[PDB]
Amino acid sequence: MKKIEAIIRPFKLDEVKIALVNAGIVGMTVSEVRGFGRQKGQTERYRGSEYTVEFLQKLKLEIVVEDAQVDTVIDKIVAAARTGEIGDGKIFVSPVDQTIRIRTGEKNADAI
Amino acid sequence: MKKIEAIIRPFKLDEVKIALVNAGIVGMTVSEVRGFGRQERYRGSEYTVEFLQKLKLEIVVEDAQVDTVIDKIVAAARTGEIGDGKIFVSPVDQTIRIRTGEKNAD
Amino acid sequence: MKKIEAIIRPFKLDEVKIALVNAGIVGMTVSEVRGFGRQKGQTERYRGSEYTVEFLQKLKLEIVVEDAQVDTVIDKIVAAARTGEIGDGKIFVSPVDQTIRIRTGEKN
Amino acid sequence: MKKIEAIIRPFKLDEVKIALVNAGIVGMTVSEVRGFGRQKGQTERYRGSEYTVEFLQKLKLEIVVEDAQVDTVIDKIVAAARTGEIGDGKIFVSPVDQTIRIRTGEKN
Amino acid sequence: MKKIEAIIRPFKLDEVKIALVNAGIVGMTVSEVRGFGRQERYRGSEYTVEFLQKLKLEIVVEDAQVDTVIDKIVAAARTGEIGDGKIFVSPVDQTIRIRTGEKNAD
Amino acid sequence: MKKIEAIIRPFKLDEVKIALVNAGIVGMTVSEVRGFGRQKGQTERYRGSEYTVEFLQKLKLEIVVEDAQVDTVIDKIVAAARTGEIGDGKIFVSPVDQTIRIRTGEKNADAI
Amino acid sequence: SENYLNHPTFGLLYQICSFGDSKELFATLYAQRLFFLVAFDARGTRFEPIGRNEARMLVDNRLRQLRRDASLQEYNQLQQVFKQTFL
Amino acid sequence: SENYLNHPTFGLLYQICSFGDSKELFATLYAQRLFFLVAFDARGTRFEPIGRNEARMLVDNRLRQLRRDASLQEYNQLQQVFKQTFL
Amino acid sequence: SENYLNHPTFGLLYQICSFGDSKELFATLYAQRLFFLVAFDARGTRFEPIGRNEARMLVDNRLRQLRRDASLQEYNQLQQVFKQTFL
Amino acid sequence: SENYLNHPTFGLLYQICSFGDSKELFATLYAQRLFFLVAFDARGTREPIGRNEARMLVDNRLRQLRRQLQQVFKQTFL
Amino acid sequence: SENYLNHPTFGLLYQICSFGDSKELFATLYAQRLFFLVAFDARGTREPIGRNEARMLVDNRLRQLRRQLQQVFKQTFL
Amino acid sequence: SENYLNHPTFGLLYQICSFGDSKELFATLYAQRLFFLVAFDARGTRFEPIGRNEARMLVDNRLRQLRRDASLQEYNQLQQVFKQTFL
Repeated sequence: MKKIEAIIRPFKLDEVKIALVNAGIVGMTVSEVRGFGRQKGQTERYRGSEYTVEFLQKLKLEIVVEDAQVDTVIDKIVAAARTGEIGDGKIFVSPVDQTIRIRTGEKNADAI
Repeated sequence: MKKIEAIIRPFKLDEVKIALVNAGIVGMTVSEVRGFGRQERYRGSEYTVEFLQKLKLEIVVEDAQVDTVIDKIVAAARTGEIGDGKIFVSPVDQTIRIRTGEKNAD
Repeated sequence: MKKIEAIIRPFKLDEVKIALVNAGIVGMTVSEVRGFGRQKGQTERYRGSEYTVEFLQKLKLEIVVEDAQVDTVIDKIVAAARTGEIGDGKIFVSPVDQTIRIRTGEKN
Repeated sequence: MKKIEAIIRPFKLDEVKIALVNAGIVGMTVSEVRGFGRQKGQTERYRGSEYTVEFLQKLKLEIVVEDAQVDTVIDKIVAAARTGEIGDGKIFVSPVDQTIRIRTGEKN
Repeated sequence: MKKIEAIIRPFKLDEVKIALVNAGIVGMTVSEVRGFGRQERYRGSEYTVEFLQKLKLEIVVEDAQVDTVIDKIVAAARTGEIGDGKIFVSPVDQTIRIRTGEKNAD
Repeated sequence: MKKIEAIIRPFKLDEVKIALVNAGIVGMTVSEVRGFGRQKGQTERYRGSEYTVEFLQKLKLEIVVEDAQVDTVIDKIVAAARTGEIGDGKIFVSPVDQTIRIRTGEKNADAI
Repeated sequence: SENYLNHPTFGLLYQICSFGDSKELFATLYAQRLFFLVAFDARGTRFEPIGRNEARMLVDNRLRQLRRDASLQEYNQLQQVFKQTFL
Repeated sequence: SENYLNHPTFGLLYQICSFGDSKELFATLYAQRLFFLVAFDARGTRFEPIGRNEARMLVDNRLRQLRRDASLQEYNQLQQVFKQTFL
Repeated sequence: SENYLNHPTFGLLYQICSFGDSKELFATLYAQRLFFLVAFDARGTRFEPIGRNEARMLVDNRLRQLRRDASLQEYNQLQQVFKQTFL
Repeated sequence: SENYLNHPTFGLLYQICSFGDSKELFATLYAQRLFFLVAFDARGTREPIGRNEARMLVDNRLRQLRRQLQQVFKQTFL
Repeated sequence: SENYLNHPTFGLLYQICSFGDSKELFATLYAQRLFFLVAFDARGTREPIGRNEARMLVDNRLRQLRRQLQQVFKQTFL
Repeated sequence: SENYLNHPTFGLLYQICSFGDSKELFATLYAQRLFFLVAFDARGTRFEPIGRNEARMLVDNRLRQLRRDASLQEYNQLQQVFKQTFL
């Protein structure tokens, strides 16, 4: 059982959420992060002075899935989230030993 | 050595914190997240909210302690009705302390 | 391939960022967290009433690196981030099965 | 190199243009003129009073061509523009020393 | 055989036309042009005009007739003060009549 | 003595006029013409229906100059009138036997 | 019978037919192609544009009604006959 | 003072006199001869045609009035313009 | 009914009760403990801090008033929320 | 984009800019200089304005003027 | 051009379009859906509007929106 | 003494110094670099931005006035001396 972290452009949340919900991936959690590089600078101004920004607003989707579903879930997110030009983001897949649900106590795991 | 991520209802922090502190779990870190669900008005217009304010507790513990730490968090954090949250247990290779350089591993 | 989570003092970001950039570690992501817990020295005011704070503003750097680079990347971060007195923070190293780039589809 | 001025009946423009385009004569310019003078048949009304018109609306085509092409270009225009009855117009052929294109500077 | 272009004051057309018709010059063509000069108001704002309405008479004649035709036009068209205009004489290789095909040349 | 006909884009008149006036070329006459080709079509519309235009509004400058001045006067007009893209126009140089001034009777000519 | 007219935008217009009285249909000579329904108000001298399908229709029904005009037929017949009668 | 003006049908028009105001009389240069009473609405430059006898009369009483105040001088210009337009 | 809110200094705040209206009481989640009287101007969401004794009192008389009409039920929720916030 | 237009008095006019939507500003080519606020209409293509007026109008157009969305619109409202 | 903004209640907001000049329209990312008309200010970055209002505002911006001159300006007025 | 603060656009801000009372200077952590002159009104909690040259100047004169503050000197001296006195 594995965790998919997807750092994506914030406005893409809805498009991603839909894709994941169509894949029957109901359990996702989102956090606000900033990513490096920057990619592109910039220019920019705010009102005298003018400035450059190295850390751009991105969103981190976390979902956990079965090992079989990963390849699919990845492909769907990619399709949903990508926009051609730089800053599209990246996806990290990592392992998870078990998940427990607080309301009921239900332990899940597809590994022994 | 393993990491316990607990997504919980924000107001439950104190009750959880106490439980963990009673289990002698002093090293925890908290972040603000939003979780999916469904499951209102503000002042004209009225709206629906898909992503609800939750809190993510991260703590790292020894393999033996996990089962206990989990049970204690569950007891602390649960409230019967939906939205209670979930707990993810994942591995950790090593931890280092910045002030001293102390590695804990295996 | 492994993930380095570094909880650090927020103002140290720039000093850390530079160190990592000098180690050619271009791909890092930062989030705002609060850490526990004592811790010590806390007892303050804000203007009647006065209060104590158990959860202090910290920053969480996430970067992913090759297994060889870990030991180095760790040492560089430590040097950059430490300030002697308590509250300096901690670093967690954990595994990662694969990384994919959204723009291109490149698996590492 | 020579210039062909053709004073013609305005409605014949399209028929002429086509003929010239079929002769691969792409560079033509048109202006609005009035020709003299009798001429005959003129005596009209417009609505009390009634009047006579000595200068009738015609169109002046200007094109420039190589000396060899003249005889052909003339015959084609004539065929295109003529309508049997008076007022058909006339064609003037005159010399041209050089032509220059503004966009490029090309002298012919 | 030569072409006479006469840029003249528009109101002088009739006086010129008559002169030319008395010289038996039946084939003339007229176009509307603007000439350079300098040399007023409309209703707020007020303005200056560099290009003044003039008329361009084109006629073609035999080489012998030129000197006469010129003198007659001048007499007809002139008005003493500036803006009277100018006359250009240029060559013409041949003329053809569209209705019949009649070439006049040399 | 020669005549320079310059078919140009109408809005360039002022820029051309200035150039010519700086060359001390005071005697110029302008007429409104339409040129072929078109170059470019088009697209265009007016208000239902939509249409294509083969003959575009241009202006014809006529000036007469001495044989020596031609090469200069041409270069100046070109510089003034050109705009890089198609539709810039063309310049025709042709001979003139004599010019007479109506007000005075002054005959000019630089050929015998 | 040739009749031309200056539009302020599209320049010279040429007469297609009448509409009739007291309006005439005109078309663009320099553009290919736009149509106008002209009339004299007359402050005045108006212009109102119409699409080609409309124009094409208007000319059709004029074309019909003209065919059975006396003077038109009267000429068209005098033509057919004139030669064999005199020539 | 020469002033010309484009009619959309009859082309260039030349000024006979002013009255004016703000309202003057114009005549056809290419046609012999039609007259127009031009004004600025404006909101468009107004054109309205008048017969030669009307025009003749209007120039007459203008011709008179210049004697009555703004002579003369101007009397001669318009009385000449009278000669070369009707006589 | 859970409702949270971000303070710019003290971060996340949790709702203690409403009064409300259109004006409710919030407390610090990360700090132990500061209270705020929040409202919507708005024109910006208003924040104004109050000491715990004030907050304590305000919750008391709210606690009472729910007995007086909108009980109870809601009386228990807020009297529990009273216990776990001061007691 | 070149656009010309014939005034009955001052002859050919050249386009300075578009004030709509529907209106467009034109200026005299042969005279230096008069400005017109053209529209159509009607029923007869339609008014003169002083240069200071014109200068102002071009300014605020110039501001406007220097100076994806559909996708959002579809995402937000559709 | 992505631009985000934190609302104190509804958290992160994403930019729909620019209504000035100075104003810009934003929408809730976590809630579906609320709209805000942002400006600054002040002295404290500054107001909510219903979706029908928002939908309208985007429309007329959309019109405006789809949709040399300096050279003319210099030629005409300078 | 670390103090952080959330800007609604530029996110987290870090404290440079005070201005002082009752205002503090803050700078962008994620951007490089923008400065803000913060104060509590307090509806409220305001933000007003200032250019770096201003900021740089403000820190300078604070830096000066701080050098000759009793507690600062009192510490800086106790430091110089502490070792040789005790250590």
